[PDB]
Amino acid sequence: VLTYEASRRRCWEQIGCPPGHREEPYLTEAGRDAFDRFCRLRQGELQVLGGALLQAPQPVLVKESELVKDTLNVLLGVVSATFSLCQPAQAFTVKRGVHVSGASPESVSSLLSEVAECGTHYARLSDFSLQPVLDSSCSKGLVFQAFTSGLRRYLQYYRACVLSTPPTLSLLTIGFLFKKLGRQLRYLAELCGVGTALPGTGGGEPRAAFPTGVRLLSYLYQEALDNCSNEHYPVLLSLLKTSCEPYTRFI
Amino acid sequence: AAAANLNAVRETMDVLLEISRILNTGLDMETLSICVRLCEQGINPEALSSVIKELRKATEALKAAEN
Amino acid sequence: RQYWTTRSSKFPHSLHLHSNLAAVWDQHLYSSDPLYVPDDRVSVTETQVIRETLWLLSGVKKLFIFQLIDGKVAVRNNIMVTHLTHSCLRSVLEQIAAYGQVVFRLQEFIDEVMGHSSTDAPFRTYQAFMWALYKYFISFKEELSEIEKCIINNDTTVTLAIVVDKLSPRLAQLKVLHKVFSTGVAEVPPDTRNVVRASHLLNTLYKAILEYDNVGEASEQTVSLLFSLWVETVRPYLQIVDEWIVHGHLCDGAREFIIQRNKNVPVNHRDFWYATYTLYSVQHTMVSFLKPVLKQIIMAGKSMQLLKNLQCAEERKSLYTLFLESVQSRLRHGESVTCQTFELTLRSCLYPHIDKQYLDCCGNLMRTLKKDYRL
Amino acid sequence: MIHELLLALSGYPGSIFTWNKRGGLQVSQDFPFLHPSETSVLNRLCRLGTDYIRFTEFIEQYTGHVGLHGIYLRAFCTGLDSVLQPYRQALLDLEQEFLADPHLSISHINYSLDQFQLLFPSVMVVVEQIKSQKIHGCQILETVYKHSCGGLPPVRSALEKILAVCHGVMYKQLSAWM
Amino acid sequence: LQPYRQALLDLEQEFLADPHLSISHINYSLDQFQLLFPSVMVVVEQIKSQKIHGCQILETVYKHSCGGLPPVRSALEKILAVCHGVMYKQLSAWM
Amino acid sequence: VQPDTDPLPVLMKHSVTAPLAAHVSL
Repeated sequence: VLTYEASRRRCWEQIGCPPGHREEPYLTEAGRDAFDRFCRLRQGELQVLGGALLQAPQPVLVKESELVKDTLNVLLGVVSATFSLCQPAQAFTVKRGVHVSGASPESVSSLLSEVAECGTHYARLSDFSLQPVLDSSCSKGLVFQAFTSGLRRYLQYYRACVLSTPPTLSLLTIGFLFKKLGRQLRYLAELCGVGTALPGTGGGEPRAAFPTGVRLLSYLYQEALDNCSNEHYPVLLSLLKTSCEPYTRFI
Repeated sequence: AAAANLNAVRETMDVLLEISRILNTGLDMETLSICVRLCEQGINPEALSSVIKELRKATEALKAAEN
Repeated sequence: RQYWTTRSSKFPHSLHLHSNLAAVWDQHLYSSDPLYVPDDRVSVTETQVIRETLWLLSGVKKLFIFQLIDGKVAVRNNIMVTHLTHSCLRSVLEQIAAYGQVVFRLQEFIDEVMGHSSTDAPFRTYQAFMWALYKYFISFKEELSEIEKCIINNDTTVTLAIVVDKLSPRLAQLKVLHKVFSTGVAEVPPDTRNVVRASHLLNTLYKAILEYDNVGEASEQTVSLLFSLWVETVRPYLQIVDEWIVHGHLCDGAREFIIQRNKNVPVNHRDFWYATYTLYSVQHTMVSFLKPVLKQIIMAGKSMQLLKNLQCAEERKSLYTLFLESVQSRLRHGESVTCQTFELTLRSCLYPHIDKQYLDCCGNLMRTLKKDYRL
Repeated sequence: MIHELLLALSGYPGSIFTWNKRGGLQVSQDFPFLHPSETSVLNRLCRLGTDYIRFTEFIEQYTGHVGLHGIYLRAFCTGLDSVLQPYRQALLDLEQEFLADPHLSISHINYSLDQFQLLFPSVMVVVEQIKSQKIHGCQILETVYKHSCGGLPPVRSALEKILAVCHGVMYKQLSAWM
Repeated sequence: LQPYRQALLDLEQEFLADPHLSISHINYSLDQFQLLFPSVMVVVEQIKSQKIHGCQILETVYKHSCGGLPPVRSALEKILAVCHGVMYKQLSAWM
Repeated sequence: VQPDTDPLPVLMKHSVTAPLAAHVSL
């Protein structure tokens, strides 16, 4: 029974045998339980002063790898178990739940949500460009079919890159890795259809000037000159090539 | 309470280990506590010494026969 | 508990006389004067005191124990620890506080020159000094952070004496640095032209380096610190000198160089040879470290500018990089920089390369003048 | 704590670190239970987070539209993003460290991130100068060149990367003309 | 004096380790310094009073180093060796 | 034309127009 271990910290406060218990370390030198607890407590103070106007939309959830899985599904285009594409993921409208982080109630959902809104836009944009043929202002047009098919190709590559590169990665890594892809996606969403705060290119509604068919073979040339300033130079070159492929065929 | 008892027993064991090594008694680790735990029952220490001496003689004899 | 919280909770750490000497001292005062009222003192843990001191040395501006008054870090008079006497605790905290105040002032100066509060280009030498100070404070803060991590882990009994002893070499380096900084910067009037302030700082650095080089191995960490500081501070000045000598264009936005170009003499002016480059006179403003070679450097730079203007009719290490490379090469050809006087190291590494370049430039100019102008 | 710091580096002010339209991200003065020294360190970091937020807003403002205009302005925004990329990488490393030891202290982060407190302000000063002077087209190149004579080696390298992107644009335009 | 500081730290740790230790324990642990320190203080005060300069510091240190106290002898030998290392460095520079 | 920093730079259609105009003209 001699085999017990004892503390090697000897303090200058008890001159007998101290237990060794510290002073309840400071908030900023430890977290993950006290972080969330302090955040929840500050939000509780604010909710007391507000009359309970937070109501913890997803106070905690899911985990790391499961929240990452839901976010990766939303980025693929299947809305997450707390996220709808082009729809508020959480029923909290404070930046703890729309929050890169705060450890606050909803803030665990919020770190995902802040990047998620872009992913929901990406999902709806990938649906917009997923089929090469579409009703109304998108029917007929071989250059339009080529453009939409190549965009769906890139959307698919983006969706396979997500939830295949970052399995079980924290939200921060997921968002940092996907920021350079989602910004290009958002630029193309302004260029293309629904999946954006501007439906199509032009307007912000289902009556956007975005051409199709030979009208698109026009439209794209000015859109290509007028903007290529994010990451579209190789992509826009390929898109112009494939859009001209039906035009070049006809000619 | 249990923490204090564990601390006390650890320090007592360390002190006894040091006393043993300074006296060059020659005893190994297993006589860490149990042998002394037996002596703490009030057992005749002279007889305990005699028996442990006999066991040491037997062990040396057996190790000599084996070697 | 947040010691910055105004609720004094008196927790007795133990009943042991050796653990409550402060309480014993207050009881002695109460027993010697029946009207003695104990001062209302905030009870702080020794570990908390250590952590606040580490934060002070790390540059935290708002400490509860150490109040900054008039730019001096002062201990709040109403602090008590159970295991230290108030006078002893005060004395030790004040000994640390003197260095804390020095560091605080130096960090304030670093922030000032860094611009983290003029359409004039940065005084590159002062910027380099600020960067070197930042690097030294970086390494000191890194060591402080490792000590803080050891404290935070609570795996071993860390006492204030152990911490003070561990920091002793760093405290010594800091004390030397504070003396050097005061002499090199605080003594230079702000109403001094940038060239004059720079020359005074550079001469103070040179003299301090020469003073400390004779002390030997026992000051090795201080000699190495001062050597790195001098190399970094002269890097931009020597680069400007190198740039003017090589390209013939002085891009000196700060007027920091001891030689001022008189703009009133065009290169086609008769006085170009005489008036294009004037030494600033306060007493020529001469950079002491350049003094042996200063004349050759000035003549070479003027000659190179002239040669470039004459030829316009028809892999090189920067002075800073070459200085650094020669310092590293001497460290290799040798606790290893304090056994050779910094002045001997400069005399043997830097001046020969400059003299070679001067001779080459003047020879090229002379060859051009001999061939093209048939002098 | 550590997660909220990473959030602030991600540009989303929280309850302790609040977003002010004028100041960017800053530490709330009202957060109780922090030692004042901890609040001071947090606010020193929050100054960087504020500058990061403002820089991100600027990058989005001047790249996100596919008034000052030009390929050089786009290159400037791309340069700013590429200069924040090393900050993003350092933030990822800090995140990994905090995932490895949840007991890690803020002092470790402040030490690991101190270099960015110096790198970011100089580039932000140069960017704000370009903005305030409305430097346009190749005049942005002129401004960057003028700023390249600065003494900060980290700043020098960052500005060299920006200049390299701008020179790639200048060289493309030169090739087209010539 | 650095070894004295280290011994003081070790004594501090020991007294933190056993609360039943007496002040006499500290006095025993520090008794060895009671002999070294007075001799070095005598040498220091001699250097101060005589304003010994340059190599005369070396001469003074040697003369006091000739004392019979082994602790003093070892300390003064270390000091003299460092000072001779400086004198020899200047000699090296000259020669 | 191409504002993304990558006739790789510069967007045009003359690399495609020439092989088409050659046959139109023929």
